[PDB]
Amino acid sequence: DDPIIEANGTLDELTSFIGEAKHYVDEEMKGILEEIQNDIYKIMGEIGSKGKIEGISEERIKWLAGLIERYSEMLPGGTLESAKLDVCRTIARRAERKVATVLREFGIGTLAAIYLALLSRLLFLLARVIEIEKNKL
Amino acid sequence: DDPIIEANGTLDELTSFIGEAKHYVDEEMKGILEEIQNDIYKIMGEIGSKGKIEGISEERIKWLAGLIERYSEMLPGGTLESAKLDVCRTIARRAERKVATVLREFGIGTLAAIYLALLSRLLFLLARVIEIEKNKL
Amino acid sequence: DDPIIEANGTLDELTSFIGEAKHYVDEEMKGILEEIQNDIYKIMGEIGSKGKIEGISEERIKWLAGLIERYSEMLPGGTLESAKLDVCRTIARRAERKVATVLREFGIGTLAAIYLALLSRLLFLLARVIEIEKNKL
Amino acid sequence: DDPIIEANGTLDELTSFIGEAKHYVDEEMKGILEEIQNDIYKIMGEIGSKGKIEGISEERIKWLAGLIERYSEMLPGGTLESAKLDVCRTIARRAERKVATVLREFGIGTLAAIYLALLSRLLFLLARVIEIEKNKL
Amino acid sequence: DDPIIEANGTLDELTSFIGEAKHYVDEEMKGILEEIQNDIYKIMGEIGSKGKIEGISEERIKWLAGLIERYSEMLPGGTLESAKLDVCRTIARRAERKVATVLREFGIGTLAAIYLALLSRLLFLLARVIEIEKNKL
Amino acid sequence: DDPIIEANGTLDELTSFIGEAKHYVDEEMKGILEEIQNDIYKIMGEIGSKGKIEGISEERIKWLAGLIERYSEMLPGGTLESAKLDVCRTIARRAERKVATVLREFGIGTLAAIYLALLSRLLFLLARVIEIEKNKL
Amino acid sequence: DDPIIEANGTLDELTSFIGEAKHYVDEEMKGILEEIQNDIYKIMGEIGSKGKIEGISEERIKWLAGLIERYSEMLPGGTLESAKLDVCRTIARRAERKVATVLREFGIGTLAAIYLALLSRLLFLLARVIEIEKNKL
Amino acid sequence: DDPIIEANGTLDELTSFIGEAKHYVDEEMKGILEEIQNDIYKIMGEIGSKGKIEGISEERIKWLAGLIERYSEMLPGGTLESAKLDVCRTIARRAERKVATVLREFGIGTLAAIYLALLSRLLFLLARVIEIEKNKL
Amino acid sequence: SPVVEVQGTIDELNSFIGYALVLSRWDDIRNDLFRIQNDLFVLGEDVSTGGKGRTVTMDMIIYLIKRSVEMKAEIGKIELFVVPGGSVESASLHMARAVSRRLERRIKAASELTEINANVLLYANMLSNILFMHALISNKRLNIPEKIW
Amino acid sequence: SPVVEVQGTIDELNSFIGYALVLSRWDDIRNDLFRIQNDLFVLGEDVSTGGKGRTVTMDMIIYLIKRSVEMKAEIGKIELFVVPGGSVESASLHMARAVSRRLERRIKAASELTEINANVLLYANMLSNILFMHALISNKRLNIPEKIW
Amino acid sequence: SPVVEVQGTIDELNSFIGYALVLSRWDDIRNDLFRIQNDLFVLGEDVSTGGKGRTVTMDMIIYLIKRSVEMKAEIGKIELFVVPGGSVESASLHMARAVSRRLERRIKAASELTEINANVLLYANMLSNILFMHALISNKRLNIPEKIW
Amino acid sequence: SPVVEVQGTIDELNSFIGYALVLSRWDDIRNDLFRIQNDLFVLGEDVSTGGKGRTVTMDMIIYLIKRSVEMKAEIGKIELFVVPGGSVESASLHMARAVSRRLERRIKAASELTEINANVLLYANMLSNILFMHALISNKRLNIPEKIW
Amino acid sequence: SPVVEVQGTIDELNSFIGYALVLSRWDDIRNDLFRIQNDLFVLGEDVSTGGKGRTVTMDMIIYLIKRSVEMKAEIGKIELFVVPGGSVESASLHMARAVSRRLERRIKAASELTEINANVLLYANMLSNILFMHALISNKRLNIPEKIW
Amino acid sequence: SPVVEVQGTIDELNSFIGYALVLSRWDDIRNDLFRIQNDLFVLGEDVSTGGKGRTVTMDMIIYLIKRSVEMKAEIGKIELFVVPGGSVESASLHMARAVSRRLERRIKAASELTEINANVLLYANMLSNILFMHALISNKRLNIPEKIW
Repeated sequence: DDPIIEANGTLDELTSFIGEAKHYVDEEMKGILEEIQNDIYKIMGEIGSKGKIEGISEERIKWLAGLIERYSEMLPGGTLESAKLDVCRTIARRAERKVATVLREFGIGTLAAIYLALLSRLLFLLARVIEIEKNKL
Repeated sequence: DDPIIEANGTLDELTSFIGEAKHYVDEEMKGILEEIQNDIYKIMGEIGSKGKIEGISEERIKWLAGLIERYSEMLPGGTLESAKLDVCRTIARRAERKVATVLREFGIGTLAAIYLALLSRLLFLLARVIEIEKNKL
Repeated sequence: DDPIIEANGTLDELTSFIGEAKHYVDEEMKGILEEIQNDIYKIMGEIGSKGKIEGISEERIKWLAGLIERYSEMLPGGTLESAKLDVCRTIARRAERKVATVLREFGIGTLAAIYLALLSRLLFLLARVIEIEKNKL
Repeated sequence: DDPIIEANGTLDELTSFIGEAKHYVDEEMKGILEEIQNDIYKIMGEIGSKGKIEGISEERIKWLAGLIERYSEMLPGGTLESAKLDVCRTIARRAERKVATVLREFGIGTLAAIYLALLSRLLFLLARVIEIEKNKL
Repeated sequence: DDPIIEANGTLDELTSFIGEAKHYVDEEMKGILEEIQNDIYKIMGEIGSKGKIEGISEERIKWLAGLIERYSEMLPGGTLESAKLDVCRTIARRAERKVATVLREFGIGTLAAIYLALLSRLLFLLARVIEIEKNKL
Repeated sequence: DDPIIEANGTLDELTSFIGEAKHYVDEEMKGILEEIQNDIYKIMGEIGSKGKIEGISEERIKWLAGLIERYSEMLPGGTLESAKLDVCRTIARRAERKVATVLREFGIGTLAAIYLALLSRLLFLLARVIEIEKNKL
Repeated sequence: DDPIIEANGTLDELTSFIGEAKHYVDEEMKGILEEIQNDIYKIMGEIGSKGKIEGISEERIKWLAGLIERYSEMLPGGTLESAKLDVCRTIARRAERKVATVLREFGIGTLAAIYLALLSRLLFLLARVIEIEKNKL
Repeated sequence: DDPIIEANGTLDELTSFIGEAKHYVDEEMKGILEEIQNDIYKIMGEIGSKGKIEGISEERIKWLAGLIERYSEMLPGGTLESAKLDVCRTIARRAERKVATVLREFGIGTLAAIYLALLSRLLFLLARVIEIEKNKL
Repeated sequence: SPVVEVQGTIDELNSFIGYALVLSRWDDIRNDLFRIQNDLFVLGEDVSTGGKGRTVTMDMIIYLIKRSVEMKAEIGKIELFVVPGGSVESASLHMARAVSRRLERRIKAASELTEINANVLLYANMLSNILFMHALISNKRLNIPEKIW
Repeated sequence: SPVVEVQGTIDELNSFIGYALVLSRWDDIRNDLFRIQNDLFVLGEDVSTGGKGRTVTMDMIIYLIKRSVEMKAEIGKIELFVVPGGSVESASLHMARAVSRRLERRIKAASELTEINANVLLYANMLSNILFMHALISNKRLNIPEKIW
Repeated sequence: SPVVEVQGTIDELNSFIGYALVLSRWDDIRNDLFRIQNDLFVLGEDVSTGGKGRTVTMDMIIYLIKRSVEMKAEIGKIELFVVPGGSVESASLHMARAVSRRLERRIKAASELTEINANVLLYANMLSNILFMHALISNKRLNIPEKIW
Repeated sequence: SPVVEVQGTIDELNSFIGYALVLSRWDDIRNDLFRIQNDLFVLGEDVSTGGKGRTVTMDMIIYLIKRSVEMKAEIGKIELFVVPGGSVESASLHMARAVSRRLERRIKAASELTEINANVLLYANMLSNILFMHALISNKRLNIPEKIW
Repeated sequence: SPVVEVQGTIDELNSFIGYALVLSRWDDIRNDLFRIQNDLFVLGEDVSTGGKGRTVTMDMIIYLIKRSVEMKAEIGKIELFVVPGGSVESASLHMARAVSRRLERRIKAASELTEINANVLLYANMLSNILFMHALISNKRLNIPEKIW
Repeated sequence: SPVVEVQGTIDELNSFIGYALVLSRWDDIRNDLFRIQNDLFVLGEDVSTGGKGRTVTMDMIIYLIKRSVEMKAEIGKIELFVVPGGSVESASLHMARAVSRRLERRIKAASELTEINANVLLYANMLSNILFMHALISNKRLNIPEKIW
């Protein structure tokens, strides 16, 4: 049960840090961050439930990819805002591993894993985008 | 010795995050948070000492319960302040487990465990209370 | 599960042989034999159920003792009737062991065991009683 | 070799008890019972032979099902005759298990198993049918 | 102790079934069957006693052979009487094995084994003899 | 690595003995023997290389079969020449085994094995052919 | 089966080398060498057959001893002829061991072993005899 | 003791084949080959003796190197003579390994190993030299 | 992954049945294949649930026996060692028969490591037997003779 | 033979894909099956080489997800427990889907004995899922209703 | 169940061969597939009997080699990494090739636990190789180019 | 060397029987010893062949019992603990009796390691018993009293 | 069968003693052999009963020593390595001596697995020694010289 | 007690040889038995000393073979399965033959636990063979026919 506990608890950490981070971004990035706090919920719901509860959709992950595609066109923490999301990126990375450790151990959480890995690459993009936006000013 | 190290180190993390969080709350909540930084000290003192050093009192835990009772009457992070304490709540939860892992392993830290579990439920309450207080405005 | 299966199956054998034997005795002994086919049912009900289902009563076993006491006052098979009940006695003895093998293995079926052991001593008595009754003639 | 020995020996018991039982039934039920003593022979022939010798046919088992279907339309031992076949039913049940114990152990005797299980349900039917036939009188 | 218990208990079964069977034969076969119930007693006496108690004689087994020789000159159960002794034959066969299982395990019961094996071949003969005697009529 | 070393080393022996033997045969048999020294090279090249290096062709083995077919139409050592090739045959046989020991151990050298087995049957043929050719004279 | 394979295969080698060697000796030594190729055949026949097939005679080994006695009266390879038989002697020695390895492993091939050991001492004698015969010239 | 036996026996093979080969070379190469048959003797003397007996000298190995140096200036078996020495080279190679297998196993035979490895490279040279000498003609 | 491999062969076999079905030109065969496809889902619950859930019955198995006999009657004597093939119809079933005997093997393996109902294996064997009947009849109605080894 | 069994199922699955391809009557399906056949060769190097060589990527896996979603949209609601079959097109894919879930199983087994990249199993699962989409759509465009258990 | 799994793959492979046979449009191919189907029965006795019975021979294996060469000649250069497929004819054989390499694997496994003749595995490998020739030629005579990875 | 030691005691015991035979002055004894010598060869095949070959029967054993009884009748009461000896005739048999009980021991040992027929041990025990009768009678007919311990 | 093998050698040795007895022509020897035969029965109870019953004493053993000395005196110097034999009298005892040293061996073996009194082995060794005296004297009184190796 | 049991059978066998010797009426036999008795002492040192001491030679063994042949010649055809016995002379040797094959067994056992020279077992087997010749000839010169089983 340990890998489950780690997984979710570590997921709790991640979504909490986003909830702090969402206070330093524009309405647009807030509305994204608040969307992810949701999918992480569905993620922890699947996981706590060891698979009985349905998790996130495939449509959720296409959504991410869409975002990744959207931002790629335009030292952590060039800004405090930048630092926030970069901090969130490192958490994401560890959640991504602690969830990977869940899968190899049982065989639960495939989409989740994928969802989380795209997500840390997105967090990266966001941090670097505000870096750009404030440096463009 | 590992479970001890984790325990305390993870406790060090918790009390540090409170020390940051106490800067965003009223004098009243600050004075509480500063009280807990103390009991966590006595907690780590007991634990580092593997039991030789006396830890926290039973009176300390009644105090908590009193607070829980006091606030229950009235997505993480509706505010940045809210997010802070909610972040502290997730840390609490992990300290609570890492201290539980100490007890089953040796048979030290019973009050501590209890103290910490009430505490995360309190952290929860506080975060939600400022959420209320700013939303009431 | 094997000791359970043996137990009950072997019990099925016993109650079947009684059902044949009850055809060679007076109404009185028939009405006893038919009573025992019942308690054996409650016995197999307890046992198949591994203990969840209530088995036989203590009052059932006092009843037996009463009978034992009642008949003791007055080579297998002096008669065919005698042989029948003596055959039933050997079955009883093996059921008594196969149920004993259930108890030591789990810790189910204490009254049953007792019920069965008194019963084989009763079967013995009955066989010898008709032996007496026909030899008294 | 033990499970084989049990199997056949226990089968020897079964067919012997039928041979006694067939003396208490009408010509029709006798002619059935004598048919089964045959298929049990082919059963023991397959089994003693560990599979080299061909056993019973699939056509044999359809035959049984036909009988089951035929009789289902119209406490052990309402009669001595009834008791006989019911006694045979308990033997059948144990042969059915001792042959099952042969299969899981080697991978021989699939039709046999099936043949025997239908058979005990038939024995049941027969016993209850004479019960009906004499009670209808 | 198990193989002993089986042995004797299974022997108890055998001698009981004879005691029933002896009711369906002529005085001559009865007087034989009653003789065997005795030697089986001496058999169980040796066995229960694990060898301390003297069992059956060699003279007992010559006696059997004499009988085998005597009857060989002139589907189970051509008659109910026939079925009885054939039923006894299958029991004999299993007692014969359960006693064999005693010997290989300890090194007790050599004559017994021999006595029992000749005996089942005799039971066979008897059953077939009444079959002959009633069919000769 | 041992089975490889044996294999090749033992192959080195074989091709050396051919190289001696090829001095006692006609130009035709020499030109064959020199062809085989080649395929044995490709054989040892594959084997030393544990499979990385390509070995002999399938076309090589058809060639052998063709030869076998060709000579079959027309005590070791009727001649010294005969003895030579027969000596080569025994070496072939051992190379054939030492290469077989390579395959079962890894799963390398299937054609080789085949090539070598046909080859020893060919060596046999050749020895017996010169035996014939000199005896025909 | 390995020690058998080695044994015979190694024996195949030995008799092949004799077959080459027999071409360099007088008619007398040839007729001996051809006799031994035979007894080696009977040797491999026994051995391949793991003992079922009869091997060599005791009379065969007396024959050897006779020869040893016969020649003892009158650096390998003083001549090429000498070298041949000395080469055969080393093979003999290894066959002698590989057959010894067969015996200790199973308990087959006692005369063979003996036959082979006398034989290598004979091979030695022969080589040294032609050495003498050509040096006497 | 096995690796010793192999070693020496395999060494016996080698020196025997030289003794045959020395018959096909000039006086000069004969006188070398006869020198090596000696050092191989001292080699087997050391080895059979498991180290107690002194083996070959360091001066012996310089001698080899001198020869290697001497000949390097100017498919197995361009000649039968060539084939001989090349055959000896493959034997050398296996003796070289079987002696290596002695050393790693005990810690005996260091110079020997070295002596043998230089020797197979020399055998190679010699074979190729007569190839040259006859082809130069 | 005890019963896991078992389930995955059920799903595997099941797909094969529905291929041979869509090829068959006869209604009794297609019906049969379909009853089976369904009973495979049952069989697959019996194993996934340890029997707690829906269970393979005797009638399920009885039904299969009823059909084999009815077809043995149409065929007649079955010489042994039939080289699989003949038609696409008959061939496709020999494929499915094979995966069925594989399934058996996979059930054998699981029982010795986790509790399985007998009816599971009993049904599993009768299914292989009956798929053999199918291939046969198929060639028969197509007037295609089997080759015997 | 750790990864050996794995490779041999890749080669096995791969052949099945190219059978279902040659049966499909639709271009987006055939394209898909072909991209996969290729990615199976990659997947097969990732495992044979321990990752040292060519490797399964995220975009490889992302691509598969992009397509499933696009097809889930055409289908709509997927009631659970689909009896495999319907058409030869749809049937052939259910066969390939099956071997794909077998493949998954075989990758599971290898990881616990030799190092494997996650993307290998992640791709492997998405492939089974997507082969299910294929079968479905096939019957849809053929106007063939799935039977549900 | 040592050789048991082996037998069951023989029966499995055998059914596949007779499917690809019934699809092939060429006589030398169909003949070949049939000789094999037969030799599989032999191969299956060699293993079931421990060799005591009928045995795989060299000529059996020689025959297979004779045919591969004759076909390598018609094809020519075989570029490596052929994406399986092309036609139904060629596809069906790639399926059978696959089960053949599976068979090999299953023989490998058995040998290390029970005695098996080498010829069994030697035949088994040549069979996989030759099924590859078949697929190829099939596309060739159909004028269908293989895709290479 | 499981049954090996067993065989070697049979050959051992057998030689002893034929020594006591050549010493006995009575025909029923010598006959007996000879029947046994023969039955030892049977007994020795039963064990060497695992029973596949000639087998020890009941009549073989029955015969031995028939004779013991007939001699128990001539002797009468056998007080227990007979110091072996008395005459050369009686002594030689006590030697053979001993090797017979050794044989028993050696059969006991083998059974627990390789399959043996019961009749083998049953015959083996009756033989020891009967050799005791022989020694006794021998002294009896010689009018030689046994010493009792 | 710990002590079982031990008992069976006692019975074995015992029979041999009573053979050599019946051959001896001297009264002190025959007496001796008989005391022993008896003491073997004691020895055999000591072991069968774990000592609970009758037990081997010191005087039993002392007696044996008393006799050896008395005979060493008659013989004189015993050169070592006596080839056993000389007369039937002396030969028969060398046989019994041998089984006695075998007995010793069998007691050695038992002690290391079940408790045995020392006196058992002490008596057992003195008995072998004394049987050697017997053979010797026998040839002496027969004026038969031993051969020495 | 590795070689200990071995030595004790040598001493055992040795005593038996010297009994059969003292019974034989022929000089070549008695001579033989005596050479052996001696060679047994050698054999017994070879084993006790690990070979360091006196050793069994080839001529020792050669001698035995020389004699068997010379006697096989006098006898002629030896039908197999000779019931041991015939005369006291022949019987006594069958006893000694037996202990010789026992000895073999005991040497077999030791080798697998401690180093033994082969010549030890080679001599040991030839000795059993030759004791068989002796028994035979004995009955021959006594004009006593062997019984065959």
